[PDB]
Amino acid sequence: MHKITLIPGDGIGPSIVDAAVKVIEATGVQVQWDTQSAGMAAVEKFGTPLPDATLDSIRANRICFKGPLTTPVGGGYRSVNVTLRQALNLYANVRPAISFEGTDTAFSDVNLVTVRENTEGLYAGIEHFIKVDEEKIAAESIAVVTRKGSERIIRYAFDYARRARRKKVTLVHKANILKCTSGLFLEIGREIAKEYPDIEFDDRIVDACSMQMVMQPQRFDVLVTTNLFGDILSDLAAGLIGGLGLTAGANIGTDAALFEAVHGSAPDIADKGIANPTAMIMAGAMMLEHIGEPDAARRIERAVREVIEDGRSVTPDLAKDSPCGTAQMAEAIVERVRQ
Amino acid sequence: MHKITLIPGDGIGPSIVDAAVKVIEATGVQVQWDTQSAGMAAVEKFGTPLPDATLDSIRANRICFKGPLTTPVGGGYRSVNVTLRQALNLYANVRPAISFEGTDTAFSDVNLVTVRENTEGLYAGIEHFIKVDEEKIAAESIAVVTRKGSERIIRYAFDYARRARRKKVTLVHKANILKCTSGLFLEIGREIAKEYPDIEFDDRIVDACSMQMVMQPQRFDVLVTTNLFGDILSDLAAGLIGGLGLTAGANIGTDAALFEAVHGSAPDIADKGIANPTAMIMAGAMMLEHIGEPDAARRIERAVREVIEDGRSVTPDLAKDSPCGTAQMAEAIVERVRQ
Ligand SMILES: NC(=O)c1ccc[n+]([C@@H]2O[C@H](COP(=O)([O-])OP(=O)(O)OC[C@H]3O[C@@H](n4cnc5c(N)ncnc54)[C@H](O)[C@@H]3O)[C@@H](O)[C@H]2O)c1
Ligand SMILES: NC(=O)c1ccc[n+]([C@@H]2O[C@H](COP(=O)([O-])OP(=O)(O)OC[C@H]3O[C@@H](n4cnc5c(N)ncnc54)[C@H](O)[C@@H]3O)[C@@H](O)[C@H]2O)c1
Repeated sequence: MHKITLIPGDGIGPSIVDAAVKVIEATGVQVQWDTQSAGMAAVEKFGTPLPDATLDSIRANRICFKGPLTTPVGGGYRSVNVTLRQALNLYANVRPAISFEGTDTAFSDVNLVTVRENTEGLYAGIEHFIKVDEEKIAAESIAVVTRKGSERIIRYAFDYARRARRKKVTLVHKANILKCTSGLFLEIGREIAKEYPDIEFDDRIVDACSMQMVMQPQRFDVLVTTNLFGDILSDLAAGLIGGLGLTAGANIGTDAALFEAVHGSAPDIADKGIANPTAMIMAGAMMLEHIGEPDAARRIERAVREVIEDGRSVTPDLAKDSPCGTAQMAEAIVERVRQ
Repeated sequence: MHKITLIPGDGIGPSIVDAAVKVIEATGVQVQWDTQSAGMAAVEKFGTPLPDATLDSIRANRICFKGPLTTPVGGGYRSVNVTLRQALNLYANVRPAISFEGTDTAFSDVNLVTVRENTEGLYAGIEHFIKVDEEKIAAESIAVVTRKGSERIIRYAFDYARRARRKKVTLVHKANILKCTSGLFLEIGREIAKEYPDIEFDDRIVDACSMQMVMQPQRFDVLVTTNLFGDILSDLAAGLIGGLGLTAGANIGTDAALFEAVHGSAPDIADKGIANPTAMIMAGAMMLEHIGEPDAARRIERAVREVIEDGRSVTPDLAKDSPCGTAQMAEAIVERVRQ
């Protein structure tokens, strides 16, 4: 009933994606998986980080379930995650951070959603060295903000607030220093907020906002922000609710959608069989909800929450004393899905 | 003994700076204050955000004590804080975050120092709109990284780690996406680390680093990073130890130094008399240490810690339990300094 492109990815990717596929299949939803390669795995196998066939598959299916993809630091290929977002026009990156009962966290009542502009800003891919012959004397990177990109991400945030019965959108910016890019984003946000008098609207400078998230994250409902600030703030929120092992993100465009964990390929624990699969499984729930399987999505989320509240078959990031591994935690979630 | 340029600043600035001055004088250190105006106050009084006389005074005295300065969002004058840092070549922004016994915080053992590049990156002041006639269709902002700016900030971080007997420098970057600017910063840091084999060296991508700071700030020692990332991370750290009301920063160049609170002018509580003066007082401590008054600095810090640990004369940001105002807390600290 559903044909979905499946990208196992790099590092801990293949294990957690395996786990998530098992959990999805436990719900009874019918999925034809279209397995494709990307990232470092594809570099190793096909000599390119993004085979044409992978992108063709996503453009045909319109739905993609993607494990984490390694991006090299300081050189090498540009992020395949970013290329995918831009090639498929997945302009909204929606990252819920909602507390899980039972976590060893200072807070237990976090309930926020980050809506991150997903196609431009400091992710435009525009940079250069300033060189004399072969000597690098400086470097520059260009952040790009368009009127039309800002309009769609901010309207997405307000529409989402309505659809989710949330009450407030907070626009996060650095418009005192970045008067042009951040300033244009903020000005457009104030402009669009008047179209949504049912929704409260305020704005915060990103550094004060980070302090406030650490001290009282309960203040936040929907956050809307640009690409890099969204990346940072959503990882902060993940930390608040118990780690990157827990949090998922939906990359939404008008014609396509790609679901993934927020975290990366975790090279420090690759092949050790201990990665928390919760984030990938929650990405599965979000994907199921998007494609019109809300009951299966709710059962997955309830099963994850029950297993984490019980606390006996969870990975070491969640319980340090007597933990199990990726596969055992996933099997516990499969059993709760079936009950 | 010491002639110091004094800038009361904006919003809560004048009250907290007043508090700090009293505490400094309670130590017995001899200060000739050279009062000058900057920021919005100067706009209102002199029609310019940075009178020439203010800059002349700082370049004559080489030491400046500066309350928070308002910067307008989306337009208006460029940050006077940034202009001062750049005009005086104050390339190192040093921000300690060390837990205060008695705070209502998840952690009690945070002990880290952020070393933020203070003159370039996304604070270079290079931006533009893309317009057709008067219609803004897009905007761009340019981050600038130079070889020599990176070299000097990273060497400052290692030298500071040695001088302070700290054991690890962590360089924070986004070099997977910002391959040219962040990538050059990272590459230079790796080269310079080999000049300091006594100092432990690693690197973190900024979003994972934010997650790690909220979950486990004890892993961090000295952080070295670029301008915007340093701003965001140091405010995160301020949150971890109990708020912006507590944390101070030193802007260091070879020929001058400017000491300030990390927080801003706090317009939401300006003129309410409730702002926490701790951050400004700690900025005074850092200033006293810099100008060769370490015992007075240590006495100020001890007095602040005693007053916060006691908890009876503290401002509402620390406890809305039995709260007092700015002037209370300052008098309590003066009395403690003064035994
Ligand atoms: N969109 C995604 O594909 C994704 C997101 C972020 C990082 N990136 C890529 O991942 C690579 C590694 O980056 P990084 O080390 O800074 O970030 P990371 O997310 O891989 O790791 C950060 C920390 O979280 C831990 N880890 C994250 N997943 C968690 C769970 N599943 N298990 C419990 N611990 C887990 C890691 O062990 C590590 O200590 C980079 O090449 C980066 O480009 C990909
Ligand atoms: N002077 C510089 O170092 C710099 C520092 C940051 C902000 N700026 C300027 O300050 C203005 C306000 O910015 P903002 O609102 O995002 O940040 P802010 O620091 O002024 O306020 C953030 C929050 O922290 C609280 N506040 C900060 N000072 C603390 C005080 N000592 N104790 C109790 N209240 C605390 C405020 O009430 C507010 O709720 C802006 O114009 C900004 O450019 C000054």
